[PDB]
Amino acid sequence: KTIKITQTRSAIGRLPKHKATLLGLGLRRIGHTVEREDTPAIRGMINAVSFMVKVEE
Amino acid sequence: GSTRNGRDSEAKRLGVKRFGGESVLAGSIIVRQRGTKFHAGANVGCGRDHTLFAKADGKVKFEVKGPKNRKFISIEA
RNA sequence: UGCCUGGCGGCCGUAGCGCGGUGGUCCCACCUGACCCCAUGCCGAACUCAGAAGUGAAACGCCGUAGCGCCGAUGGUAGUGUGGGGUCUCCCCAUGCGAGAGUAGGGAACUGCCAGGCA
RNA sequence: CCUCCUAAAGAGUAACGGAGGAGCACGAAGGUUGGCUAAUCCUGGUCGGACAUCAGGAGGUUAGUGCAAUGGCAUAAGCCAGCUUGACUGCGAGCGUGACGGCGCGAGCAGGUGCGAAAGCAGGUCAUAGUGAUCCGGUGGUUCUGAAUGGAAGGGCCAUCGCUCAACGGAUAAAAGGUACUCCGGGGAUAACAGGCUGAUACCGCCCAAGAGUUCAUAUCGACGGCGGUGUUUGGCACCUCGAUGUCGGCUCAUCACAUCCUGGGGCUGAAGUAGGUCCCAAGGGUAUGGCUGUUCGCCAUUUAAAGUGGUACGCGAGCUGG
RNA sequence: CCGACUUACCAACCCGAUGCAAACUGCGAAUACCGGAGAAUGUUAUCACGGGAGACACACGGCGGGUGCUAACGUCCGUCGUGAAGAGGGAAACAACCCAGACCGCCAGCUAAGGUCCCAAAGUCAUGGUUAAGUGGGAAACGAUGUGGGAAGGCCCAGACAGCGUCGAGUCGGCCUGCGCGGAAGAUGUAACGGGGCUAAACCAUGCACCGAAGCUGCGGCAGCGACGCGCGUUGUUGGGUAGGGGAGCGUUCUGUAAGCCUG
RNA sequence: UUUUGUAUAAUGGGUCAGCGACUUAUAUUCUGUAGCAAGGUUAACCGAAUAGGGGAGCCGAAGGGAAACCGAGUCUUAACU
Ligand SMILES: C=C[C@]1(C)C[C@@H](OC(=O)CS[C@H]2C[C@H]3CC[C@@H](C2)N3C)[C@]2(C)[C@H](C)CC[C@]3(CCC(=O)[C@H]32)[C@@H](C)[C@@H]1O
Ligand SMILES: [K+]
Ligand SMILES: [K+]
Ligand SMILES: [K+]
Ligand SMILES: [K+]
Ligand SMILES: [K+]
Ligand SMILES: [K+]
Ligand SMILES: [K+]
Ligand SMILES: [K+]
Ligand SMILES: [K+]
Ligand SMILES: [K+]
Ligand SMILES: [K+]
Ligand SMILES: [K+]
Ligand SMILES: [K+]
Ligand SMILES: [K+]
Ligand SMILES: [K+]
Ligand SMILES: [K+]
Ligand SMILES: [K+]
Ligand SMILES: [K+]
Ligand SMILES: [K+]
Ligand SMILES: [K+]
Ligand SMILES: [K+]
Ligand SMILES: [K+]
Ligand SMILES: [K+]
Ligand SMILES: [Mg+2]
Ligand SMILES: [Mg+2]
Ligand SMILES: [Mg+2]
Ligand SMILES: [Mg+2]
Ligand SMILES: [Mg+2]
Ligand SMILES: [Mg+2]
Ligand SMILES: [Mg+2]
Ligand SMILES: [Mg+2]
Ligand SMILES: [Mg+2]
Ligand SMILES: [Mg+2]
Ligand SMILES: [Mg+2]
Ligand SMILES: [Mg+2]
Ligand SMILES: [Mg+2]
Ligand SMILES: [Mg+2]
Ligand SMILES: [Mg+2]
Ligand SMILES: [Mg+2]
Ligand SMILES: [Mg+2]
Ligand SMILES: [Mg+2]
Ligand SMILES: [Mg+2]
Ligand SMILES: [Mg+2]
Ligand SMILES: [Mg+2]
Ligand SMILES: [Mg+2]
Ligand SMILES: [Mg+2]
Ligand SMILES: [Mg+2]
Ligand SMILES: [Mg+2]
Ligand SMILES: [Mg+2]
Ligand SMILES: [Mg+2]
Ligand SMILES: [Mg+2]
Ligand SMILES: [Mg+2]
Ligand SMILES: [Mg+2]
Ligand SMILES: [Mg+2]
Ligand SMILES: [Mg+2]
Ligand SMILES: [Mg+2]
Ligand SMILES: [Mg+2]
Ligand SMILES: [Mg+2]
Ligand SMILES: [Mg+2]
Ligand SMILES: [Mg+2]
Ligand SMILES: [Mg+2]
Ligand SMILES: [Mg+2]
Ligand SMILES: [Mg+2]
Ligand SMILES: [Mg+2]
Ligand SMILES: [Mg+2]
Ligand SMILES: [Mg+2]
Ligand SMILES: [Mg+2]
Ligand SMILES: [Mg+2]
Ligand SMILES: [Mg+2]
Ligand SMILES: [Mg+2]
Ligand SMILES: [Mg+2]
Ligand SMILES: [Mg+2]
Ligand SMILES: [Mg+2]
Ligand SMILES: [Mg+2]
Ligand SMILES: [Mg+2]
Ligand SMILES: [Mg+2]
Ligand SMILES: [Mg+2]
Ligand SMILES: [Mg+2]
Ligand SMILES: [Mg+2]
Ligand SMILES: [Mg+2]
Ligand SMILES: [Mg+2]
Ligand SMILES: [Mg+2]
Ligand SMILES: [Mg+2]
Ligand SMILES: [Mg+2]
Repeated sequence: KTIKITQTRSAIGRLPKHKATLLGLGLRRIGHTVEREDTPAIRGMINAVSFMVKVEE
Repeated sequence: GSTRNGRDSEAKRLGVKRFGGESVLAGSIIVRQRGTKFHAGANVGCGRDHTLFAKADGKVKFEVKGPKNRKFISIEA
């Protein structure tokens, strides 16, 4: 299974760790949708920045 | 007016240098301490300032042991 | 194979105390003496040696017993990472983590190697 | 320089933050072997008492540690004794900690040593303070160098000595003040004025009601305490201005606020009247002259219905004065 | 020489209860940090060495603190964010707050924070409540039959409660809670919603629309970096910037090329 | 311009025109580029000679050690695992 992840809020003013997570997901801007493998590692990244991404699953 | 305080010594950078499961070379300092907060276990020496150091290459292992439940550091070689 | 005893470990209080038993064949202990070996800042008390008449009195081991020590959920509470909010000296909400204390309760350790006594 | 806390459970972390220590000591107080175990109290006991030493028990480190604090410490690192010099020389895998100079920890190797029957342990001390770079020079060792050559001098190398260089990374071997006679470069990085932020303080309200008030808390007053408001004194801060924001007081001219001095309206009164007290409403207008002093203020004299309190760059020097 | 009753009595230890601590800890998180392993993703984001710097006045905001009065747009640390060096939208206006990172063009579209009665773009939107104070749109202890909601009582047609046995229906005051009220005085001028105005155009709850940025998308264009192919195409991605580093150019005077070339 | 921060009521400029501030020499290091390459290059000077001559020198191909000295080693140490 793959999950679609869309960035919904700006990275401006976010914690360095949250910016590192968006980079880890490969999200580049607001509205950018990426397709990633549904793994616990990817899900933990989503969880860490869940306030600024939406998962279509 | 004036105060009788205003002194402190340099911080000594004590504490754990190599944590559990870390691979060390022989001679590597594992902990700097005042007295034996940690005790030397297997393949660990205790220096004159109570520095625990590896006497063998291997992995750091912290263990609670003995009738006083004291913390020992060993090297699993 | 069981029971007892000694030695050496694991473990480090669910394992320690107390309190009530209980054991001398063997083992252990006290014990018996000391020109000796060795010993006492004095003393054979200890340490040490030569012993085996006596006693389990003490100690020691074993057994029983919650008055303690100890262990200890569940639930709740406190705190707190992230995001958000308020009346912002302090709090609250979403989500994740979640004590300490206390409560119910547990609890009179368990276990390896070797040696010896007995059955 | 050391220890603790601040320091946000790795390290580190500031303040003229909160507390203390060091500038050594020790040939044993170091090494090792063997041994040992504390404070404190109870009971009994010549002198002997609260406390000496002795005996037993309780207790279990609440002691001890050469010296601060912290962390350690019973296998003691604490206490005693024997023998001793490892408080060794050359090195050093590896690691810690520093911007660096440095500082620290270190098994193991070589030589030679001590203690132990032996395993072993010992390169100072329970650990963390007890310190000073370089230059210059001194002393001992070492033919490394040796200005024609042999020497020597001097230099090097190894060991070691000389700093409260304490402003302790140490300008010089060697150093105090005055300036209102002043001067330059700069700063609103930084004070004095005014503004600002703040409101401890100040001033003004209010809450509670001990009590005073013959009796009676609340006419009037309001102990112990509590909560605000103003920007309003004394301050705090250092944000604006140092390529200039003229300053106390007076004079002239003001203007606003109302927490009202007078006059106006009113409630309560411990308001008979007169005249007060207190609170509420009210900002229309009004609201002394002199003596002294630079004064503002104040005191004093004598007025007045009253001689209000504040804000306005402590209103007003491109309006005056200049005490 | 002693003793014995005795206390407004003051009382250690011990025992049981109750709190408090930056320099207390028989406990102890979250986080953070160190190490190991594994994916995905990321323009190597890492480390070393070398050329060139600049900088060593920071500010505010959040969180944890010292100091100060849990005063200051105060001061001193830690840590994150933004400003610095960052435009755009919101907060009336407002470096540092909220949203969001401006390569260029567009008289397209969707959104963010924040908004939708008029100024002024969009709901005089829907449903259910609350408030009557212009509360909203400044202020505490404390005061009060304001008013809404909830749970539970006392007493009551064996006549309660109030007024005068009578009288025929409820009454009484604590509790918890929502929203209001007083407390509430300042200086040029309303002047404490930005204004108008508002009884919703306030507040609470729910829902769906829409507006809204230089964010995102669309269309056209330019450039950097990197791939994958053959300096070209295709494709990914990037292009806010002070100090400052790196790269590439324009133009000016003069020398050669030039006794050439242009020019009465 | 200076700053944490300036519409700032901080600084500077009345305006225009012209002039007005990272240079030059030598040394040294790094980068680029060109020549030659275990070599490279000459200085003064000679030469009318941008030529040619001039290799005095300089840098490099070896280091270690204070040095004597040894040398792909050397120093350290009596000697190095
Ligand atoms: C020269 C400055 C003056 C005229 C006066 C000044 O007062 C002082 O500075 C007191 S020191 C005194 C000033 C003059 C000049 C020398 C001597 C010393 N004296 C005659 C004074 C009152 C303040 C204290 C400082 C700020 C000032 C502006 C506003 C103000 O009140 C002034 C400055 C900016 C002003 O230009
Ligand atoms: K280490
Ligand atoms: K000794
Ligand atoms: K040796
Ligand atoms: K100094
Ligand atoms: K002088
Ligand atoms: K008041
Ligand atoms: K009265
Ligand atoms: K000034
Ligand atoms: K006035
Ligand atoms: K009156
Ligand atoms: K008036
Ligand atoms: K002034
Ligand atoms: K004057
Ligand atoms: K003026
Ligand atoms: K004049
Ligand atoms: K901060
Ligand atoms: K930024
Ligand atoms: K209003
Ligand atoms: K300035
Ligand atoms: K000025
Ligand atoms: K150069
Ligand atoms: K070159
Ligand atoms: K070598
Ligand atoms: Mg310290
Ligand atoms: Mg132990
Ligand atoms: Mg005996
Ligand atoms: Mg017995
Ligand atoms: Mg628990
Ligand atoms: Mg028992
Ligand atoms: Mg720490
Ligand atoms: Mg931390
Ligand atoms: Mg720091
Ligand atoms: Mg000793
Ligand atoms: Mg000692
Ligand atoms: Mg010591
Ligand atoms: Mg000299
Ligand atoms: Mg000679
Ligand atoms: Mg000579
Ligand atoms: Mg100094
Ligand atoms: Mg001057
Ligand atoms: Mg300033
Ligand atoms: Mg001032
Ligand atoms: Mg002031
Ligand atoms: Mg400051
Ligand atoms: Mg000013
Ligand atoms: Mg000026
Ligand atoms: Mg009034
Ligand atoms: Mg009027
Ligand atoms: Mg009139
Ligand atoms: Mg007068
Ligand atoms: Mg004035
Ligand atoms: Mg006045
Ligand atoms: Mg004049
Ligand atoms: Mg004037
Ligand atoms: Mg005068
Ligand atoms: Mg500086
Ligand atoms: Mg600084
Ligand atoms: Mg700072
Ligand atoms: Mg704070
Ligand atoms: Mg500040
Ligand atoms: Mg503050
Ligand atoms: Mg700057
Ligand atoms: Mg901006
Ligand atoms: Mg803006
Ligand atoms: Mg605007
Ligand atoms: Mg839309
Ligand atoms: Mg409209
Ligand atoms: Mg409607
Ligand atoms: Mg209002
Ligand atoms: Mg109110
Ligand atoms: Mg007015
Ligand atoms: Mg747009
Ligand atoms: Mg864009
Ligand atoms: Mg951009
Ligand atoms: Mg750019
Ligand atoms: Mg020409
Ligand atoms: Mg300034
Ligand atoms: Mg501005
Ligand atoms: Mg200004
Ligand atoms: Mg100006
Ligand atoms: Mg102006
Ligand atoms: Mg200036
Ligand atoms: Mg000017
Ligand atoms: Mg050489």
